[PDB]
Amino acid sequence: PSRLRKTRKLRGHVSHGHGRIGKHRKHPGGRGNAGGMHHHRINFDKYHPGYFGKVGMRHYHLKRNQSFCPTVNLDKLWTLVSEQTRINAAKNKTGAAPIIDVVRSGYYKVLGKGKLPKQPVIVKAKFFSRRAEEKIKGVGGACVLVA
Amino acid sequence: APSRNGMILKPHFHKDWQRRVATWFNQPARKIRRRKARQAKARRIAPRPASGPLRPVVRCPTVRYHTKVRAGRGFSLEELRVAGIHKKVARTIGISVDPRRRNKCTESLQANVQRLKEYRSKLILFPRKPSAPKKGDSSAEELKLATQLTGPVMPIRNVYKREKARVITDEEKNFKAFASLRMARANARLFGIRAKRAKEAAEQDVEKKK
RNA sequence: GAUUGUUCACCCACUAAUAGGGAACGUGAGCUGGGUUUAGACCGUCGUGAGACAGGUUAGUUUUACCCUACUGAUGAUGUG
RNA sequence: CCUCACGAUCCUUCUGACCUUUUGGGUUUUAAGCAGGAGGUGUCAGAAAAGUUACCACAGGGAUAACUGGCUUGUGGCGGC
RNA sequence: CAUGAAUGGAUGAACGAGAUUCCCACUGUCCCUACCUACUAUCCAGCGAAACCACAGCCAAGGGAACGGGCUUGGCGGAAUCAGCGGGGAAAGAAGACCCUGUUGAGCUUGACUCUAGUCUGGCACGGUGAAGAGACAUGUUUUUUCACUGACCCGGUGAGG
RNA sequence: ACAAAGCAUCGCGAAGGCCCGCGGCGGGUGUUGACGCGAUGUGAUUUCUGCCCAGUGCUCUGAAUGUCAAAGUGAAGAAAU
RNA sequence: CUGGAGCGUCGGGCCCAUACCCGGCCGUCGCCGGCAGUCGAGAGUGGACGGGAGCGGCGGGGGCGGCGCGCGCGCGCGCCCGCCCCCGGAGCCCCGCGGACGCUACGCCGCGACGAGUAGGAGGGCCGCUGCGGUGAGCCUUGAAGCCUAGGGCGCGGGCCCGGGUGGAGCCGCCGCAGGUGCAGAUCUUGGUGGUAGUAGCAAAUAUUCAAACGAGAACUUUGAAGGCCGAAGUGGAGAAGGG
RNA sequence: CCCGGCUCGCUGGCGUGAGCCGGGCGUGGAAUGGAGUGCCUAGUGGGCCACUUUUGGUAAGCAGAACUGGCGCUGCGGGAUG
RNA sequence: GCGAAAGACUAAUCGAACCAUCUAGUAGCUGGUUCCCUCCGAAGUUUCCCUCAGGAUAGCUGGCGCUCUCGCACACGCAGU
RNA sequence: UACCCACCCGACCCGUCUUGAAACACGGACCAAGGAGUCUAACACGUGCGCGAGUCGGGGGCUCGCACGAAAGCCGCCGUGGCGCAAUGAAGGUGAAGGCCGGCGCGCUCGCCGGCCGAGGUGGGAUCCCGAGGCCUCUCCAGUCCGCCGAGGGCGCACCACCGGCCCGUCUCGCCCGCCGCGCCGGGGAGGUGGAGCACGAGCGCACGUGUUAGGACCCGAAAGAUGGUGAACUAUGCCUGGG
RNA sequence: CGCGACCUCAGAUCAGACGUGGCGACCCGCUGAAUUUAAGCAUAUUAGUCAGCGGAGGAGAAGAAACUAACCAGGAUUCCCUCAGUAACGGCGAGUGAACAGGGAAGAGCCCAGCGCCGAAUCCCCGCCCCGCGGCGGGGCGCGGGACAUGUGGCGUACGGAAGACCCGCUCCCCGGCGCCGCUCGUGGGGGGCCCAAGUCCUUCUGAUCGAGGCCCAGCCCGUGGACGGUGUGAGGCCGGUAGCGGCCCCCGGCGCGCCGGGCCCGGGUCUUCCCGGAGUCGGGUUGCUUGGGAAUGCAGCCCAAAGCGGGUGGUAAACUCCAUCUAAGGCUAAAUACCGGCACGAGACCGAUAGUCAACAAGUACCGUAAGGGAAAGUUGAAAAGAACUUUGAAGAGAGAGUUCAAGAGGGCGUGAAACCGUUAAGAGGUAAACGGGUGGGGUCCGCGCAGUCCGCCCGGAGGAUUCAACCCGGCGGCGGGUCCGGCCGUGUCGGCGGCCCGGCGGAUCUUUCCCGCGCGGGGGACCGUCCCCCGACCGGCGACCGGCCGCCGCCGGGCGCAUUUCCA
Ligand SMILES: [Mg+2]
Ligand SMILES: [Mg+2]
Ligand SMILES: [Mg+2]
Ligand SMILES: [Mg+2]
Ligand SMILES: [Mg+2]
Ligand SMILES: [Mg+2]
Ligand SMILES: [Mg+2]
Ligand SMILES: [Mg+2]
Ligand SMILES: [Mg+2]
Ligand SMILES: [Mg+2]
Ligand SMILES: [Mg+2]
Ligand SMILES: [Mg+2]
Ligand SMILES: [Mg+2]
Ligand SMILES: [Mg+2]
Ligand SMILES: [Mg+2]
Ligand SMILES: [Mg+2]
Ligand SMILES: [Mg+2]
Ligand SMILES: [Mg+2]
Ligand SMILES: [Mg+2]
Ligand SMILES: [Mg+2]
Ligand SMILES: [Mg+2]
Ligand SMILES: [Mg+2]
Ligand SMILES: [Mg+2]
Ligand SMILES: [Mg+2]
Ligand SMILES: [Mg+2]
Ligand SMILES: [Mg+2]
Ligand SMILES: [Mg+2]
Ligand SMILES: [Mg+2]
Ligand SMILES: [Mg+2]
Ligand SMILES: [Mg+2]
Ligand SMILES: [Mg+2]
Ligand SMILES: [Mg+2]
Ligand SMILES: [Mg+2]
Ligand SMILES: [Mg+2]
Ligand SMILES: [Mg+2]
Ligand SMILES: [Mg+2]
Ligand SMILES: [Mg+2]
Ligand SMILES: [Mg+2]
Ligand SMILES: [Mg+2]
Ligand SMILES: [Mg+2]
Ligand SMILES: [Mg+2]
Ligand SMILES: [Mg+2]
Ligand SMILES: [Mg+2]
Ligand SMILES: [Mg+2]
Ligand SMILES: [Mg+2]
Ligand SMILES: [Mg+2]
Ligand SMILES: [Mg+2]
Ligand SMILES: [Mg+2]
Ligand SMILES: [Mg+2]
Ligand SMILES: [Mg+2]
Ligand SMILES: [Mg+2]
Ligand SMILES: [Mg+2]
Ligand SMILES: [Mg+2]
Ligand SMILES: [Mg+2]
Ligand SMILES: [Mg+2]
Ligand SMILES: [Mg+2]
Ligand SMILES: [Mg+2]
Ligand SMILES: [Mg+2]
Ligand SMILES: [Mg+2]
Ligand SMILES: [Mg+2]
Ligand SMILES: [Mg+2]
Ligand SMILES: [Mg+2]
Ligand SMILES: [Mg+2]
Ligand SMILES: [Mg+2]
Ligand SMILES: [Mg+2]
Repeated sequence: PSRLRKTRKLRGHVSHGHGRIGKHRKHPGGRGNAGGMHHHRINFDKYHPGYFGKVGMRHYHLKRNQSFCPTVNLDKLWTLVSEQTRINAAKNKTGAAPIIDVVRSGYYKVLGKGKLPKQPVIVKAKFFSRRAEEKIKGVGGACVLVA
Repeated sequence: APSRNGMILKPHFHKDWQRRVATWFNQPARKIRRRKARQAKARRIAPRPASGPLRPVVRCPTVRYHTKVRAGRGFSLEELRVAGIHKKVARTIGISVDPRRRNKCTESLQANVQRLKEYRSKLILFPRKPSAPKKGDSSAEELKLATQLTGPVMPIRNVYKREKARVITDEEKNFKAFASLRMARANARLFGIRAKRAKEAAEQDVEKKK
């Protein structure tokens, strides 16, 4: 609101928080992101390094749907499925191992972060990591692919 | 004139946003303009599914989106000769006909056929005249209803089937699922080059012979 | 006084002397406007040219005081019944 | 023998890897990357650039001149030992 | 320094509100001023405006944005005014016309950079008919030189008259 | 100063000079024809008009072995080439 | 101004700043501040509760002393034994049984310390303007806003509050929310008003005078008379365009 | 500081050297005052003057540095005025 | 456009009219910028700049903060010494 | 305190640009009224509130002639997605996990197999816990309760410094390979370095302050440029028709 | 040297139609800058924007793929969210800068040409009648015209269609009238007209009340009505109105039965024969503009210019080569969708007459410029003109009385009525221009007082005078506090009941299709865990959550107590 502004406290205050030596003139520097090479250089070079120039390779027309691929970490599969499906098993005595469609919860790829609880699993996913492989194997249980 | 850490910002107001600004103080009166259509259309077509005709189960395209399903435009043609519904009749019976779908699989064909088979069965064909003959459903199955279907006819919900826990045979537990991806992605990589060498090596067996 | 826009000079002449200076380089609502120094023009030179030239030359609008002051005069003024 | 003796982006070329992309697949050209070198900005942190205006204009400027004034006194003039 | 031949050179009768110079006559141009008249100003009746103004308005010197009205010390000051006057208020008029700078212009110029209308030439297109004849390649193709023709195309005249 | 009359060059025989227009088979000179039209230069009369084609222009039935696009034709290739 | 009010070197004595001291008062910062109901002033514990006993004790340093002592333990009373008793009452400087008047817990209180300011920041504004949601059994024809006041006051001050008159219709206080929000300035915009000032000025064509009329009123109108001018290339007599 | 012990692919006749574990040991010249560290960020980026040092200049109220001190930015007694 | 030629004139306008719109044109440049009190409180210094009337970043400032110490008989640190 | 007056001391006219203004710099006769940091988008930090590995917001829907309403309520919407929940590589793509123990492979600081523990350590680290010893308590001893002091020792967040580790890129080096297939296939090591990485999380939504831009842009303030139109009533020329 | 068909082409004030201007927000073609931006600058941007120009309608355009895609696929348009400020473009810089997928609003599809089939099955214009006539139409009847064989009708159009054979089942739409029946959502469709509660009750203010108390429940009445405006001040009640499936009367709208006149023999499914795409078009070369499209996204001119298992596309040129996906060269269309112009309304954190639009009024008015164009100022008496009759002074303007008014110190530019500014009355001052700061002093106007300001408040002592008590009990009532948690009710933590569990639900990708219903899936039921309820029993916080008794204390009321008490007064 208007009421809670400095401009209220700057009346009778001649130059208006803006200096009477060098006034508030219109557009001293330039207009917007202007003088990046020349003379505003010191910002752009010290504060946004790697702005000026090309790099890399075009992929031109590009569509993200083509390369949609979310990630999950082992870390939290023992979320995706209702926690009761874990409490059931860890127990049960038959080596059930519940199935986890990392598909069905919304992730085109599973990755090996974190601990995994000592508990056999069947993870059906798309693009598994290596480490995700190893951890699941080394716990017990398996890595099934989906198309 | 930037000062000490921000972003760059290419705000695009160098043109003339000012003239062509649409504010939206229609929004709520529009909400209501709309209400009165939804409303009126229903009272006009009294017994008829308010939402609109029956529309097919259909799979979303691009790779990310795969696992979803939709109300499609309309049921295919191939689909109908199968359900035994004439395409020009369907259009009068509140059955939505796209006639522009390449049907590729028996899975999504019969899935989508079952919707028509379902529809027939729970459809009260309200007869041409009052004193009318065949195919119109009887004065009992007629009195019972005046019922507009509020909401989308036979709504398409993305439903999955649970897989019970298993035993994990020592065979699922051997498959190195990472390795086999890398294999896959290299055989698909080089399938073509590899084929040029069979084509050259088959050339050398004839070129050594001559 | 002759010359000279001239300051500056030089000469004739007189005398007693023909000293030197200042006052916003005393003094444009005092003048004049001769020279500078607009716009028009002309020759010299330079410039390829537009054009340049303390290189010459001729024509080129010179405001306003009634206001306070100073001054010059003019009435007057409180005081002395 | 030490202290100078050279140079971004974008652009161009040459080289390097059985490199990556060239995209609905595949093979060859071709093109784009990636990583090193060269072309070069002499205003050297890097504008692709001739004049004139006394026919002139606007923002400004006592931060920039031409008078007046201050200081200074080289020079000038004047005067001592 | 630094003229000069149609960037014309040299002359010159007449003419020039064109620039100089000298002489006679004349003359309040001057010595050096003087007087007279008309209209004013002036005074009155009537009618009555403007420009400008921070506050204002006597001076010396000091200092002081290095020439102040203010202030310091001095000098001093009697109400309200009239005609004059141009010494002062760097008076007014009029964000200096002189000069510098601006990545502010305009007008003009050319050997500036970048372009343009226009024109010259080549190609392609409407864009054909016939005729000769030649070379080049090859052992038909191409290049086509030249000369006609009139159907497009073009120009000529009339009231489309042989 | 300009013009001026006088002197002087220069292009032009109309599918033209010069010229306009945005465009047409558009228009002015032109109700014209070189004693005319267009383009310049100097500036009455008298006397004269000196040398220089080394620059830049202009121009010339001039060689264009200098180069030079498009298209055109030649070739390799599998095609962009 | 002159054995000086001159100049050297020196005394005492005195004079004065927003400087220092003490005090007064108003700011701010800090105090690991106190103060949301409690003992206690270089604080150096307090309390059960037992067994045993009593004038014991804790029979330690010119330390000058700090940690132990001379207002009591035990005692007066009930009579060697009991007690050593209850604040709804000890009578209270300590009170722990319950707590300011004070405690808007962003209130109030004591210490100290400190408070030159352009640009700028920041904070604080029961400083100010207009709008709305709340709220003030707000105010008001028994007189609102504005306006006016050499009417009493208050704040440091933005302003605020009170005294009267006039005015004639509406207005304000708090808690919130909302602004086109507070002027001396911009050769700022518009409207008004001064000084100048009763000032400049009513100067181009030689020219008026008398009498009467009319009239409230006559230099200015009209009539007469007289003097004058334009002076037929006109101030004479008719037209165009324009004017209407 | 001082003891004990381990590790090494470096270094070397052995040790060094470095790294670690484990133990042993306190006010280390004066004076002053509570220390540490992270964001946002305005104005500013024409300055001027003095002692002393000092460069141009002859000299300047001239031009340009050092060092410090002022004014700007901030009055007051004094410095008659500034 | 028109100029016997002088940048003459195009309806008080000419180195090239007036009217409306684009139009809040742009401006490193003039001017101004509106209520109280309290506290802290500069710089005209750094490197790059088509930079010298301006910017860029060095500083200095405020605010916002936080980590802790302990003046609660029982402190380490820092420093124009 | 205010009005007039009186005195004594003080005393230059504000605003502004300015190294320096009373300026012999500029604005400013006086007065009323108007008048200049605004809105939006985007960032960024600071802060307020909701929920929290989520959280939202629309746009849509369902519920109104609105009086209040163009409100409020509600929706597997609620997530179709943004933001976050992971980076790194130009790209194909890979992707944050280590310790330990035993066993097996010659522990060859190489490979594999079973178990245990799970985000490695050091130094600082508010600091919570333990605490030897005091320090009283009417006597000598006994002793449970109760606090104060407390040398010394333990856990140690947050944060800071360091040492370790893991993902990706790139390099170097060098080992063993699996074998739906053949390796110009895929795969595994050691060391170093680049990374806006992981190493037991902090975002999301919504407020508000500040700031920075984009925006007319704090207001005022040009010489120009462009697009379209109107004019020869003046004058310049040409022509037509009149007059002297 | 004739007449006659046709083809081309004229003329008709021929018969009948129609086109042209305007409006112009929104709509469509094109054209088209420069300020501006880049700290210059031309590249770029402003920006395909303004002007210019052209064109439409109640909306405009587009639209039934030569699309999307790379999926396990979708499926006309437009719009909103979203992608996403992203892919790329750029002195790769200022800027620029889209798209594909999903969700949602809405959602409808269709028609030509050709190939062919069918005695042109067609079409147009006349004349006579029958109905119909305020959007000119049906019905019939006419050797009444004419187009059309260079081609008019039906089917048909690619999603297949035609034609055949036999497989199946069986017959209602359309239009011109002409009636009639149900007025057919704001909660009786549109419009108009007409209509529907309750005080001027008392008293009292006031010029006038609409104001203030009161008035059988905040008073009386009404209240599906208390919005608002009017009404000589603030009024639910006076009046218009308001509310109110309130009423009635016209008209208009739309939909339902009958009659009639006309039109129409219109299905569905199987096996075969054949039949197919729109040319100077695609494409290419080029140039020009555009976007973002790119070694060419779009559009252009010119040049070259196709094919039929082809063509386009399948987003860095190209050859080969493999795969996908449409089908151009013909065409229409609601709906959402846009709306600073119009008509007609509704509202506001708005402005409130130097603001608000230039304009509250003779506003696009007065006036200016020749003209394009420019373009103002200016609201208010009171409630009622009741707006000064009449006497008088004054030539008249003006006054003095008087009169009207609640008020003329509201007088026809009139509410209020500031400051500068000027008008005069009173006081005081006045040679250093005024004006200012500090300090006093004198005087005034006012303001407090005092005709003693002796300021109050306790307590006490004394002396006067007067009511009922206080202290005490007893009856009652009401508090408070205490506890026995005594008894009960309440809830916290624990335990027991496995008791709600099916008479307790909801959540969970938990589990069983041993179940049931409907089509392996969906719905339903049944098992499981996590959650939330009953029974009772036990412990404990026994909690502001009470409620009952017992207690202890306080207060009030009523009794007692008559006076060394306990009050009042001086
Ligand atoms: Mg300030
Ligand atoms: Mg300023
Ligand atoms: Mg729908
Ligand atoms: Mg002389
Ligand atoms: Mg002079
Ligand atoms: Mg003069
Ligand atoms: Mg003079
Ligand atoms: Mg002269
Ligand atoms: Mg001249
Ligand atoms: Mg000459
Ligand atoms: Mg020359
Ligand atoms: Mg050597
Ligand atoms: Mg490709
Ligand atoms: Mg391909
Ligand atoms: Mg000249
Ligand atoms: Mg100067
Ligand atoms: Mg100066
Ligand atoms: Mg001088
Ligand atoms: Mg002067
Ligand atoms: Mg510059
Ligand atoms: Mg220029
Ligand atoms: Mg050139
Ligand atoms: Mg010549
Ligand atoms: Mg010659
Ligand atoms: Mg020559
Ligand atoms: Mg201060
Ligand atoms: Mg407002
Ligand atoms: Mg104001
Ligand atoms: Mg005469
Ligand atoms: Mg006449
Ligand atoms: Mg500056
Ligand atoms: Mg200097
Ligand atoms: Mg000239
Ligand atoms: Mg300046
Ligand atoms: Mg001066
Ligand atoms: Mg100035
Ligand atoms: Mg995003
Ligand atoms: Mg320009
Ligand atoms: Mg039209
Ligand atoms: Mg600029
Ligand atoms: Mg620029
Ligand atoms: Mg420019
Ligand atoms: Mg451009
Ligand atoms: Mg563009
Ligand atoms: Mg663009
Ligand atoms: Mg336009
Ligand atoms: Mg689409
Ligand atoms: Mg009412
Ligand atoms: Mg009313
Ligand atoms: Mg009524
Ligand atoms: Mg095409
Ligand atoms: Mg473009
Ligand atoms: Mg089409
Ligand atoms: Mg269409
Ligand atoms: Mg349409
Ligand atoms: Mg007005
Ligand atoms: Mg107005
Ligand atoms: Mg008025
Ligand atoms: Mg008024
Ligand atoms: Mg009145
Ligand atoms: Mg009145
Ligand atoms: Mg009124
Ligand atoms: Mg009045
Ligand atoms: Mg007065
Ligand atoms: Mg008097």
